[PDB]
Formats: sequence, structure tokens, C-alpha cells
Amino acid sequence: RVTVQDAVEKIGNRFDLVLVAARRARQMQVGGKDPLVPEENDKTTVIALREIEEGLINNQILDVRERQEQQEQEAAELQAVTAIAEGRR
Amino acid sequence: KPLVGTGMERAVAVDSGVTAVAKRGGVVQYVDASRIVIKVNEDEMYPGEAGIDIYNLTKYTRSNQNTCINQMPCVSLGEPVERGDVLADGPSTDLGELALGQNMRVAFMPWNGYNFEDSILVSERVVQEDRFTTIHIQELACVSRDTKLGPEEITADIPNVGEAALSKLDESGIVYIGAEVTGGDILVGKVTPKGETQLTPEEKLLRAIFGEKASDVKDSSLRVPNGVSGTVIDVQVFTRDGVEKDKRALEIEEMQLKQAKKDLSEELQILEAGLFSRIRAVLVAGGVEAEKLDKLPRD
Amino acid sequence: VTEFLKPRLVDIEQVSSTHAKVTLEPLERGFGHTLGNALRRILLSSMPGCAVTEVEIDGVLHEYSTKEGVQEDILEILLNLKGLAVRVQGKDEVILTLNKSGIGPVTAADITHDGDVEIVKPQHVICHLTDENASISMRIKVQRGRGYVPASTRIGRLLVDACYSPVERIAYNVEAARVEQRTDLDKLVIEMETNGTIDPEEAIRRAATILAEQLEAFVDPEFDPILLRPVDDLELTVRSANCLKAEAIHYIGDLVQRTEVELLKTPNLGKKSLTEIKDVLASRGLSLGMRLENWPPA
Amino acid sequence: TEFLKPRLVDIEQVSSTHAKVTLEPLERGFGHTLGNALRRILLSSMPGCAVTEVEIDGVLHEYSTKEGVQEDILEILLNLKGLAVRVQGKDEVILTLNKSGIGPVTAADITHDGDVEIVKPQHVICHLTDENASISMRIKVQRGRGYVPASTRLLVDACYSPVERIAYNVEAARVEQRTDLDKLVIEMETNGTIDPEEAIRRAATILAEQLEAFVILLRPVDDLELTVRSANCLKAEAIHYIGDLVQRTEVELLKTPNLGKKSLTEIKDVLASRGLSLGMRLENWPP
Amino acid sequence: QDVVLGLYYMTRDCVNAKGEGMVLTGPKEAERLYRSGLASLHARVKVRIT
Amino acid sequence: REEAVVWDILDEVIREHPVLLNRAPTLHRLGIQAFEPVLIEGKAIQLHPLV
Amino acid sequence: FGIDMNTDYTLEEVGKQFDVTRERIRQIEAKALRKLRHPSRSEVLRSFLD
Repeated sequence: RVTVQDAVEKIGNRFDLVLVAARRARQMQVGGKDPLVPEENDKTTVIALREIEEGLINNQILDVRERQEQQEQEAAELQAVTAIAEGRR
Repeated sequence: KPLVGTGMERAVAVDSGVTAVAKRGGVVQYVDASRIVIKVNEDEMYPGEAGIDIYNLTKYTRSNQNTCINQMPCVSLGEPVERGDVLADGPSTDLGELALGQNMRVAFMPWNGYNFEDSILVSERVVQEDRFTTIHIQELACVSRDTKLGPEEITADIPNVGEAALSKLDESGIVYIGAEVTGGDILVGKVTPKGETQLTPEEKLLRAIFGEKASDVKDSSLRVPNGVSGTVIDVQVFTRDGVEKDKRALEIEEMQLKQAKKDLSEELQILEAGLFSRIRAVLVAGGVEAEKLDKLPRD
Repeated sequence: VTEFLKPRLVDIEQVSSTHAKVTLEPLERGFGHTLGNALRRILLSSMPGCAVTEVEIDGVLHEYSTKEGVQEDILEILLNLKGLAVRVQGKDEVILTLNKSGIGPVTAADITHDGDVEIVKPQHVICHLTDENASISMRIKVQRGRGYVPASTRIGRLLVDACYSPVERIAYNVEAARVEQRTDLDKLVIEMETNGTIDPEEAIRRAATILAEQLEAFVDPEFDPILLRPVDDLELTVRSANCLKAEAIHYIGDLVQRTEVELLKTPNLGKKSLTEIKDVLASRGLSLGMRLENWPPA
Repeated sequence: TEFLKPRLVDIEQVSSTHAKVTLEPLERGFGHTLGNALRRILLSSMPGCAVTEVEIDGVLHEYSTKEGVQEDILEILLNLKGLAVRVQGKDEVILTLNKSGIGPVTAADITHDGDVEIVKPQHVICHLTDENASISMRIKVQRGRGYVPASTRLLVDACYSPVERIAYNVEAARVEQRTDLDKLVIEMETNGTIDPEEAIRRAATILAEQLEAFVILLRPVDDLELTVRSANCLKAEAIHYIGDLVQRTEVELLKTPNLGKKSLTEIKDVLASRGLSLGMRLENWPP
Repeated sequence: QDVVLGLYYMTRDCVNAKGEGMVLTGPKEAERLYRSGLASLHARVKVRIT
Repeated sequence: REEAVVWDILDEVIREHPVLLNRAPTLHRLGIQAFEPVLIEGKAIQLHPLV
Repeated sequence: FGIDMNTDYTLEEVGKQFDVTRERIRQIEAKALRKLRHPSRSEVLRSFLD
């Protein structure tokens, strides 16, 4: 339903979209709903797919968010993580 | 019976023994839900050397496929019947004609796609008048056997069960006749010896907090399966020979003794009023004693 | 701006005791089928009537039983009771007693004459007593309701499918109404075939009342739950339960608030009963003299 | 003895003049009942103004086509059918339309009458091709009911009802325990002379105004199916009916000459199986 | 099945003596009139729809 | 027990969720298709006519 | 209850462990269980049996 053809238009070769949707939904489930606009209805799968339709999530962009997230994980830790490693020798 | 028949529907009911027929010409002495008493010799006086015949009717029996087989009397007291005449209708038969269904008023026309691809639409009136309503009897069974861990017992006493759950069970643990049972309800209460194991420490604590104290036995009772239910119309209990028998195998037994004894009183009633009513017409001929014979005892 | 011509019940032709022809006069065209269908739809499903809902026959336990001295089996008897047409004054439940000994049919006329209860068809056969020592004694429950409410729509008693609606069949005709004025008027003729519970005019005014009322315009956790269980759930002795209820203690919350001292001071409670109550309460993690401080909320 | 009446409402404005109102939880079968009653009132009993006749200068028969006008007379009458007009308090008003120039001759070019309100002034009635072309016509607008074609007995098809189309759907309603309840969804397509809601309340008002003139204790113990012994003992204690039995208490029964605890247990079980017990008060034995 | 049967029924050529000669004023007015009266099993009438 | 509000909860559960319907024999991949379930009274599965 | 160390130590053992008399440990066990059983907070932990 949900204008799925357009969603697939956003990501060539159907299959990939599914993975993306799934991954996005997992993120949604794991921590903070957050994300892009916000129809606020029909659960994680529909929300992820609809988000994809407005090219909101994107395959590359999700990766960028994750890469930045990795840096965020770097944040905190950092000097305190360096403390745990420097203490041991 | 169908409004359009082929003319074979009587013969089918006749040859299958569900329907009850009269052996010879006669007159109906008695008609009951339970039985029909027919007095023979009405036409051609065929019965001799004692008279009359009693036909017991099958009533609310359960067939192999769980459908109810029962016969209903088609005759009335004092009615004249000939040889081969219909006495009782069996299941799925109407006045001796084969009745496999009902005669309904049908219209041939599309209806909003609800009869799409052979599907059928019906009137609520059919349910209203109980057309196409079918009676079904199901049989459930439970066994209590000797185990290495001790005997399984059929008992009203079951671990951790409220009186609400046990309400329809008799002393024995068997649901009483006439009770309405619904999915999850207990039919026969049974306890099995636990293979046993100490609970997890959290459960130890919980149990201790609510002080229920565990029991050697585990609940194995037979319950009504999902999507099933109804009215308990019979119970049968068989206990090992010379086993300790309680009220369970005594009440039903006593009932069967009362039924058998009544089954003798009715047969001796029919036989007495079947033979003496013949010896009277013989005694009168020659030695007429009208107002004299109806005084002294029958013996 | 020509105001509409409104209808009013004008004629009633009782073809029989249960079949009539009601006619609403001077209706503007097209309204024949409109009111005809609205009314036919209300009448065929929304009418209020009395119907047998339960039956208590002596000696019989399950409807599958068959009776000593009765031609038809209990099922056939209940099926006969379904067709018992009764018109009751102003009540939503009446018990009819039927005592009958003898040979022959036991009809609705044999039902004990109640002042309120009106039996539409007294010649309606309920039974057939075979032998002259046979007899039936039953209590037929008749209730007021709506539509077809089966027995499955849920004690040594039986339940019977309730066919509350008084009307069997409805038919209508549109027919051009007379009067030389305006000329373009029709008249709705509603042919009714009821069971005799309801009068034609009131059936029409009730169908109309339901219609009009449908059209009413168009506009634009803490605490333990066990505390609200009745004391009967504690499964005390009959005596203890009755005593507690006699002391206005109807729920577990009421009971756990009382103290031993207070309970023993009551006229009907002794040491035995108090011991039992403490035992059953302790068995569920409860006691007497329990503070719940906030009895109750709403 | 009630019925489920008015509950939860929804309004889907498909546009400025097209909406979908939904009345929820109406008892099954009322969907088609109200749907057809209302569909019948709306399609014929609504009050609206409509163009019934037109008098164009130079034009005689509908077969004519005009010098300087893009569309033929038929198309012009066809345009005039869609003339949405709201008139004060009259059942007939004459509108004069004089227009010279090039371009569309819309409803806004109609001579401003004080009573007459023109709902859609941008409504195109004509199209004058050359700059020496001009139209002068007298459009008759009358008040009436329903769709009355020109063929009834220039004349133009009268769409008196302000509503163009009606549609309905029955759809199973949610609603608490009852389950077989429906909800009537009426799809309306009005012309904006009249609001959807007021059209509904006026249909309902017409309908209602049309209806304005029609507005176990006495059963023997044998029915318990106790053991022969228990029944005989109870009868021996003058306990012949269930009502007699339920009045006795355990203590009292055990004190009688022939009944023991096995039997008493039996009595409690059979009584409990029917929602009864010992020591039952009926306070009034009997009448 | 039925769907076809329905569509074919509503889309069928006919002598159409009963409902012939009506200008539809567009699909909407045509629909109204069709449900209304004088149109059965379709009609031989010209419609205005754009 | 089936205690009330369990139903409405079940409605909340299946929201946006889809089930697979299958009929034997499965000759091609359309022998199994996904549908959004609409809860209904009765014991029968309701199938769309076009499929 | 053996949640610690997997062994259900005796009252004398726990009492000895806390430097208190067995009566004391029985008393604090009893008030602990009392706190547990009371209607407030009882919900959740309760109804587990069936």
C-alpha cells in the first residue's frame, strides 16, 4: 500500500529498501524514536518506510549518522578511556 | 422431507434400521418418548398364544462421528397400524421419509459479492427458527493408572484450585450430569504424582511469602478443549476389579439397578395386560362371568 | 416554500387477530418507499415483545432428558415453549406455573391464570401426557426484550432461545391517495402479520418513535485489587459470610479493616469463626487490623 | 429496552464544499435505513434555487449557435444549469446579463440584484470571441425541490436540490460489547449554496417533521438426583422439596436419625452444583 | 464473475426509449438522475463530463 | 479469561502488522501473499475476491 | 533462600554472620516477610501461582 512504489523508487532494487527499513526500525526500537517527520502512526515499519519515502533516512545518511554516532561513543570515554588503557602496561 | 422427492426416500428410511416399524397389524397401546407398546392382532389376528410387543426407542445416543442418533414416535395411542407401517422416525427422517436437510426459500441472483465464487448468503431467520441446527454429542475420556511414582487418582481434591473451578464436580471428581461446561472447565479431576523437583530460590521465597506449601501431586485433570462446550448428558466410570470403590461406582450402579428393576416392572406390566386380556375373551366364551371376573385378583 | 403534508394513521383493517392493514393518508410522493422501508426495517427487528427464556420442569435436569409419561422429548417441549405467545401488562419478567395431570395435550390454556399475563393462543400445545398417571409441573420464565437472543448468548435448569420480536411479517404498498386537492399525494399501506402481542397503531408509533429518536439531530494505580473482591471469594463457611455481611462487611477491604476485638464484639461471631477468618485471610497474605488508609477512593 | 444512540463523530472535508460526516455506533440494519431515508430526502426534498428558463437576444431555438460566442447555445444552457444562486425570500427572480467584449462572461457580470446572492461569481457562463460581440439575456431563477428536467411538461434542466450527489457506506462500527454494530458513512457532494451539515440537519428536520404525528425452591428433592438413601432420609425428615432442604443447616441435618457425613457431603455437593447451599434464608416460607 | 456481470449490465447498448435524450450536466448530475428515476440498465444519453 | 480491554489491546498489537495467507497446493509464489488483518467475529478467514 | 551462594544457610548461621541472636534474625526475617506480604506493593508479586 503506502505508495510503496515511490519508496522503492527512493531505493533501487526493492530488496535494499527492506533491509534499510528493517535496520531503521531496529534503531527506532533500540533507543529514542527521534528521527525525521513524524506522522506518528502505524508503528516502526510504516514509520520507517514513510520516512524513506521523503528520502529522509537514506542508505548513505544512516551510515553517516552511525559514523557520527561512533564519534559520539568516542565522546565520553576519550581521556577517561585513555586512562583505563594508560593505567595498564 | 424434501418438497421435491424422487420416491426413494421412504425405502431408504425403511431398510436402514434407524426407523422402527410394526411387525404385524395391530393397535398402539402406549406411546412414550422412551417407548412404544403395540398390541398385535387388530387385523387378521396374527398373534396367538400370548399377545403384544414392546419397542424401546434409542434416545440421544452418540454415533461414531459424534452426531446424535435418536428415534421419535410417529404414532399415537389407539392408532390402527398395518404391517410395515412406520412407528418411529430415526435421525434425519420425517414420517418415514428421508430428511437429510431442509426446504428453504431460495432466490437466484447476485448479492453484493457475498455469494461470489459459490459462497452462500442466508437469512438470520433460519437461525431464528433453528433450521440447519444440529445436535452433537462428544465423548471425552480419562484414565488413572498405576505409576512408578505412585497411583494416579481421580479426585475432587486438586492442588491450588478454587471452589469456583470445582463447583460442578461431585465427590469423586467427576462433573455432574446437566452441568454446563465451557472451554477450560474441568470434566474429570485427576492428580498425578510429581516427578518432583525443588523449585528455584525465587519461587522458594514466593511460596514462603504466600505460604501455600507445595504438594506431592500435580494437576492432571481432563479439561474441555478450546472451541468446545455443552451440557454433560452422561458419565461412565469403570474401576479396577476389587479396587477400593467409593460413591463414584456406587451411585451409578444403584441407578442402573433401579433402571433394570423398572425395566422388569414395565415388561411384566405389558405382558400381564397382554395375556390376561386374551384369556378373558376365552374365559367369557362358554363360562360368561362379566361382573364376576373383574372382582377376584388376577392371579 | 410549500410546507410538506404530514401523515397520520387513518385506517386500521384487522384482517384477523394477528394480521392488520394500517394506512397513513396524504403523503407526498417518493415518501411511500422511504417511510415504508424505514418502518419495515424498525418493525422487523426493533420491536419489543415477551419471550420464554428459561424453563424449570420437575424431574428433568438436562434438556436432553426424555420424560416418563410425556410423548415428546424435553427438547421438543422447549421448542414448543419458544412459540409461547404471551402479552404481559407492565413487567420485564414473569413466572408462569404449569401443572397438568391426565391424558391428552397440555396447552397454554392450562397455564395458571395470572392477572397480568395474557395468553394470545391458549390452544397452543406445549405437551402431550400419555398415561393417566403422568403429570408435568413446570415454571416458565417469560421476559421482555428485543430481537432474537439465542440460548447460547448465556443450576439444574434449562435455557431457551429468545425470539423477543413480536412481528413475523411486514409488507407495504404505496397506492395513490385520494382527495381532489393537490392530487399528487400517496398513502402508505402497511400490512402486518404479528403474533398478537402488539397493536397496529402502537407498533407504528413505536417504529416512528425509534426512527425519530435515531435522528436526534446531527452535532459537530497502586493498592491490591483483592481488596475489592466480595467476601464470598474467601470461601468462608456460610455462617461466617452471613455474619460478616450482617455487619456490613461485604468486601475483603471491609474485612481486613476490622480487628479481632471488634469482630468478637459482634452478636453472631465467636472464637471458631474468628479462627476460621484469620486462617483464610492468612492463607492469602492478609490479616485483620490491616490499614489501607484511604477507604476508598471513588 | 433502549438502543445505542449518538456516539463519536467525524468530519472529513474533502474540499471547501465536499465533506464526509460519520455517525458512529448505530445498531445493525440502521445503516441502510437511515442511509436510504436520508438519501431519499436529500435527492428530492432539499430547498434550493435553480435556473428554469433563459431568454437570450437573437437566439430562438436550442439548435442555434451565436455570432461572437465560442460555445453553442446548448453549452450555454448547460453552463446556466450550474448557476449557484441564493435568493432572499422569493420563489422567482429575473437576472439580467449584459456583456460586451472579448473573454469569459462569468456569473459576476450578472446585474447585481439586492436579494440575489451569487455563490460562485467566477462561474463561466459564456466566452465572447470578437470585441464587437455581446450577449444580453434574462435568466429565470426559481425556488423548488429535487431534479426537475426541462422535459417536465427556452427551458433549462432544473436542479432544485442544492446537493449534486449522495453516496453511502455501511462499514462495521467498533463500539464496546455488542460487536455487530455498524456506522453509516454518508458521502455528500453539495454546491456550496448550502453547507453539508445544515443540509443533513434539514433533511433530518423534514423527516422528523413528517413523523410529527406518530410521536427452584419448590421442586421436589428427587430433582437433585441424590442417592436413594439420602433422598429417603430427607423425606423421612419431612424434607420433600429443595426449599425445605436449603433451610436446614449442617448441624441440624447431622442430628437427624439417618443421615451421616458421607450423605451430608453429598447434599452439599449436589446443592453447590446448582448454586445452592444449606442454611439458606428465604425469610417468608412460604406464601 | 459478478463484477464483470455488474459492469456489463451497467455498460450495455439499448434501444433506451425510456431514458434517451438527456444532457448530463456532467457526471455528477448524471449520477444523481441515474439513481433518481427514468434511467434503468443505462440509457442512450450524451454526458457532459470533461 | 478474555477479560475486557484485552480485545482493544489486540487491536493495538496488530496495527500495521501483516500476516501471510497460503493455500495448498502452492503452485507459484502468489500461493502465498501478505495481507493486513482486520479482526472479525466468526470462525472463518475472509478472503478478498480479486486474489 | 539461597539467592546468595546457592545455599539456604540456617537461621543460626545467618544470625552468627550478623553478630545477632537467632531470635533477632527470626524477628527481622518476620518483619521482612511482613513488609513483603502487605497489600501495598503486593500487586505483581502476587497472583503468580494460578
